[PDB]
Amino acid sequence: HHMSEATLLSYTKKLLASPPQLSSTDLHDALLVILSLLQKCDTNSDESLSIYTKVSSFLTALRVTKLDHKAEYIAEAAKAVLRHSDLVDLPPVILDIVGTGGDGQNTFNVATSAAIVASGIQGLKICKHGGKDLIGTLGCDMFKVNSSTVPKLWPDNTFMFLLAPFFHHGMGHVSKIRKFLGIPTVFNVLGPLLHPVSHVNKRILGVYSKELAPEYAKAAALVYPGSETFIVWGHVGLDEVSPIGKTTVWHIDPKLKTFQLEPSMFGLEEHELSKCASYGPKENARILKEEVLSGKYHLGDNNPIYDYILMNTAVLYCLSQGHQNWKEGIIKAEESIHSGNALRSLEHFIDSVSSL
Amino acid sequence: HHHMSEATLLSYTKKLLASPPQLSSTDLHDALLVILSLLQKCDTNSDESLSIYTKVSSFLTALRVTKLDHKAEYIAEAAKAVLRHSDLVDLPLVILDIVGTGGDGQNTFNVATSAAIVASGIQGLKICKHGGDLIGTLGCDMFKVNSSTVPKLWPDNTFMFLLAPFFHHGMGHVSKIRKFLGIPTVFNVLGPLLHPVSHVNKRILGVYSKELAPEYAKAAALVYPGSETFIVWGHVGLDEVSPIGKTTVWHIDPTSLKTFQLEPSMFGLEEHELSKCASYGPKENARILKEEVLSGKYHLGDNNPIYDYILMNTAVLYCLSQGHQNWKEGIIKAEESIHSGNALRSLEHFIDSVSSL
Ligand SMILES: [Mg+2]
Ligand SMILES: [Mg+2]
Repeated sequence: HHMSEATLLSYTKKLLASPPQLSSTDLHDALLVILSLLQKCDTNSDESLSIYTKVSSFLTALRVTKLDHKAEYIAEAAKAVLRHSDLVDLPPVILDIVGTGGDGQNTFNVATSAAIVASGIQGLKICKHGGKDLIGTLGCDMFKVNSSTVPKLWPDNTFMFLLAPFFHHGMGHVSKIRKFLGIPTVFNVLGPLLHPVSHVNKRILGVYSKELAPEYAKAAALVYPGSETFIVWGHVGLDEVSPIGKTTVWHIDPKLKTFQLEPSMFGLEEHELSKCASYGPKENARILKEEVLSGKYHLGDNNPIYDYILMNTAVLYCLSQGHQNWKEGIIKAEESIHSGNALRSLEHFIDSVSSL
Repeated sequence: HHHMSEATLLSYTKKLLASPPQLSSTDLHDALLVILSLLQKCDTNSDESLSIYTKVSSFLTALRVTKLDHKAEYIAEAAKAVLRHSDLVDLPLVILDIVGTGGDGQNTFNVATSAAIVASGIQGLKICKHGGDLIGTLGCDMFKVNSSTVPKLWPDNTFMFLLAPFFHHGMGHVSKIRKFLGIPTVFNVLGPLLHPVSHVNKRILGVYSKELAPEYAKAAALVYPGSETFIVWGHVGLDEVSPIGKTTVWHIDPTSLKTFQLEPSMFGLEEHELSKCASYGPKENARILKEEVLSGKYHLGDNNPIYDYILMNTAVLYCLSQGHQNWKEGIIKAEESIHSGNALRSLEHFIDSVSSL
């Protein structure tokens, strides 16, 4: 039996060596062992204490060596977790927007909001992956969107949402030990790299750390070799295009290119993070539906959430078209809202899911 | 909210994740007090118990990877935190110990306990050996030797053995998670620093590595400020004075960092491979020590490997005790302790004292 505490311990001892002897493929194998062992831990037995002790030890040693912030290790970790996932089988620019989280900022769900707005723009198709429940609260049974139903939804939907917990069963096995650990681990950066639809060909991936971002760009290129990718880090410490101060962008186009964004480049005022707060999924959904997708606010209203969504939508648009015309992105975003195209795109998805 | 909490322990782990780590030696002391409180209060099969083991594992593993737990001030603060959960011996106002850290991966004969017994038969020496099973198997219950009974045994014993688990309740609390971890942690180097009798004057402290030795010398001076101390490392990779090749000694002389080299030829002994000085198990080791050594069956010049191994380590204890490096005189004194019957008598007197408890 290779999938044992003994095997995991041999991987941890490699991390304790000077210098460490754990390869990127060793981390892949270690994570398969960890996902096998954690499935046996259904009680607070002494066997569970022993397994949690060894899994804690391995993930903490990885973090201290910082190998879990190296592109090749991140890619191998994503690959291991995906062995426990449902993958979508499918027979045009298709985009995702998602962040790592871990910035501790409590900001509005701009990822799902901007994904919906971008999906109203002619020639854009959005397959947004993420979540822990914004769309969930708009009378949509998100459990119905799964490996068997995505192919059926695909052809007639400009917008789709895939709820990560329904695909990534491996991420479910580590949920309790991650909470107990209280420290970041390799698991904190895997979410964006686990998209179960291979047809996505461009994405924005937010990251919590300036230090992590360039290795994360390289990881994204390894996990998503087809994809043109923006990695984004807000200088205030934000896994998003920030509504306040500057954002750095690392650009992968299949060279690591870099540029910088600030709200003035979009013709927007700055808004403190306090003004772009999250209210949790139910109220975030209501704001999005009743204040934003309804057309109640416009460019020039200086409404913080509306502006935050418009800006991130503009970046998605410019990414989709291969240019940096940020103000044209704002125009297309504003049009998607005020034409009714954004709302009709979301309603088509919600209807399509209800019909299943 | 409370200081003794998972939240406090997590704050210390996060300090170890910083570049460079921000955990001070006094932080490690406090972290160990937290760990020992969390583990003492553990509710069996609770969700809290599983979270606690997760956070304690995390902290001790992060510490080991940073290697802060092998710096003198950290080792000493860690020993001092553990001792806050120990029973120290209170006695009324030359006494030696001999012990190794272990972790040399060498399953060699228990020369520390053996040499402690032979040295105890030398007139003018008193041995208070602390550690640990060999002494268990000789017909005295070591569980009877505790902080309350050492004062009773003290006055009329030339030899005592103190079994660490009956003093160090804090070491007891981490025993299970140490087994589950399966990796070395700070705990693996604390044993020699936890002697509960402050009256010990001098000691040999073996260490498993050359790298640890100089930091361990500084830690031992902090933990045992009164004590003249030999830190010893056998070049073959041994926390003992090696019966093959050279041993380095780091000499803590608080009257006066001096280091010197030992080899068996300096004692008038042939070298013996570690394979001829193996541990045959605690029952069988007790029989060898009692029937081959303390009986006087073997002599100096017979080149019996385990006998010579014991005789050399005894001679180092003796020279340490007297403030000289006349290693061959230490051998003469060790030889006489055996062949007079003094060594055996010292042992049997301690066994009889413990039995009477
Ligand atoms: Mg975010
Ligand atoms: Mg040893």
